Amino acid sequence: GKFMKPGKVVLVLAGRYSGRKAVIVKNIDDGTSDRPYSHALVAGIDRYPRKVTAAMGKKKIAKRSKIKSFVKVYNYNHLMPTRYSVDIPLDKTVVNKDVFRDPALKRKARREAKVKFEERYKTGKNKWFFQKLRF
Amino acid sequence: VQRLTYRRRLSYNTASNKTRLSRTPGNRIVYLYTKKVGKAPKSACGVCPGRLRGVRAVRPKVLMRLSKTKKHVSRAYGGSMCAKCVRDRIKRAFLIEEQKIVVKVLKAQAQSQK
Amino acid sequence: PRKIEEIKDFLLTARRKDAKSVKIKKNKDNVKFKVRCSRYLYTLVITDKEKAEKLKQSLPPGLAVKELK
RNA sequence: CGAUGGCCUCCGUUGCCCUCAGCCGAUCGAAAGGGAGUCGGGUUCAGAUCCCCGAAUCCGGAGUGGCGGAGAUGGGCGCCGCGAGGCGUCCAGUGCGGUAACGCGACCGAUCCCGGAGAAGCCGGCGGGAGCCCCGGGGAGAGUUCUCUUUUCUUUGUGAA
RNA sequence: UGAGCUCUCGCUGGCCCUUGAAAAUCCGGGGGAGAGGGUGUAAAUCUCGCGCCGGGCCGUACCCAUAUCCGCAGCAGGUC
RNA sequence: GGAUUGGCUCUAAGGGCUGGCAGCCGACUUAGAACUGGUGCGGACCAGGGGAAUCCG
RNA sequence: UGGCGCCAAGCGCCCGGCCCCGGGGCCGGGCGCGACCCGCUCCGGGGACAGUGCCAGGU
Ligand SMILES: [Mg+2]
Ligand SMILES: [Mg+2]
Ligand SMILES: [Mg+2]
Ligand SMILES: [Mg+2]
Ligand SMILES: [Mg+2]
Ligand SMILES: [Mg+2]
Ligand SMILES: [Mg+2]
Ligand SMILES: [Zn+2]
Repeated sequence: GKFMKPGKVVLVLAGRYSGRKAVIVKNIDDGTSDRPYSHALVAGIDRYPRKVTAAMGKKKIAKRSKIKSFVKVYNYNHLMPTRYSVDIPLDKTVVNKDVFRDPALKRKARREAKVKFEERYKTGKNKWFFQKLRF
Repeated sequence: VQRLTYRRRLSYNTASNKTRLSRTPGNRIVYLYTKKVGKAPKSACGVCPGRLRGVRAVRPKVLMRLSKTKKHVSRAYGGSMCAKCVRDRIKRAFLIEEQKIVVKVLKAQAQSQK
Repeated sequence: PRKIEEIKDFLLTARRKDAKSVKIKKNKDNVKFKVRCSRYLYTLVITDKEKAEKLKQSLPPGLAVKELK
């Protein structure tokens, strides 16, 4: 049946954020009034962490392993789904469709997404999600 | 009718000696020499015949004085490749990577059976 | 040439060190204030009259003023 | 690595070592090919996009960069303060918006690599925009008026950026 | 007001056993080697706005044609 | 190889804009008719003589 | 399948400087596998003929 769930990893296909990897946080397969097309709110990473390695100090390690995230609602036609998924928890109250009516709490949503992405990336799990797509 | 003459010393209708009529405040018709028409950059795809959007179509040395945003569009490969070809490239890269992964896993399975 | 459309930035450019002189043109239905800077000539156009001659004393004292008769 | 000057700060000047790497071949060859960027008014006996007046514009340069604006100024916790607002710890901050085409005043980045513009024949048809011509009037000045002619003729504007 | 004339911009088609320049110069992108600061007087850095200084050398008059050119000439010729 | 062609006065057909219709604008054409001139009308200018055959290319 | 690919990852062995308590921490370097070893023509293709120099005959 339907495969594009609220835990999927999606390759964003258009817009300023093109070629980035995001995670769907809330899908809507039936268009709402303001958006007749089916869509989904996702959280992605804009600046991937740099290729860290040994033989460098952990101050440099921390400086390089820093993520810049974005939160956006996308049309389904501009999203390419994958077979991967990440179980990273995102707070629904902070990250929701109401975040776009002001620029104050959108910064909070991006902050929370960035913090969660960093603490998950530091563990080394889902490492594919944190490497840029070479295209 | 006032027949009018050239203003430079080039008396031939070459590609650089192109003019247009204008009415000066002195109520006279004079030649103004026009710059050649620029072209918007062509896509790096090599297939799409149209020219890129969002980029000013001026002569190459005029690009030196334009601002950065007037010469490109804020997207990956923006200002040099069209959006359709960017999407196709993205899909192609991801799909070939997946194909390689599944081929490698099938090879590993075959080796395990062997 | 550059047109200034709101009142105060005209005085802001008038008080710049670069500004050389301001000339006042008084035609019918318009009053034009032309301040000559290094790069551009800034023109401020006032439709009514009372704003014009209550601004006429608002220019900096050290800036030359020339009424076009 | 070695030396100098400048408040020897930080940088400049070199001299040596390490490291980095192709050239399509020195050079010449177009006053019609390519080639950034100046227009209007006035002026002489003879010169004007060149002189004067007035509006611009391109390229190059600047120890201290001259200055604004952007990078930028947020969140959490313990607090004070009724609050406003103000303290002490942590954490982020190489911009932001639009589903998208893309937009916004800027929005770090080297060697290297890819691409674009420069950079393209002849002919046909059609459409848009100017200049000119044309028609009906308002003015201003001239011509005919033996008869007629609300008549005939001239003129009736705005540069670059 | 006009299938009016000229110029220019654009769309579209036809023809080729013809396919109809190069370089100087300039720009965008991919990458991500480096640099900045520890919360501030913020720093590195800005293709944004304004401000400061300079642009050297050579040609420039006139004829351009039944009289300023070439034909021995103020030549019914020739000359883009 | 034939006919016509001037001048003048008409008629008919060929369209746009606004609110099967109504109103308001309009650009050149084409055809037909009457009248008329000392049969003259592409009145100046511009502007193919024709046909039947042979030789050669 | 009209994508990307360089300027090492990793591993091993040494060294320096700073700090803290011989050990640890912090910063910054060197070498070697990764990328096997040895060799006498850069690889191929011809070759004592092509070819060249000088004589002789024909044309
Ligand atoms: Mg030329
Ligand atoms: Mg040369
Ligand atoms: Mg030349
Ligand atoms: Mg004009
Ligand atoms: Mg001359
Ligand atoms: Mg015969
Ligand atoms: Mg012949
Ligand atoms: Zn394309």
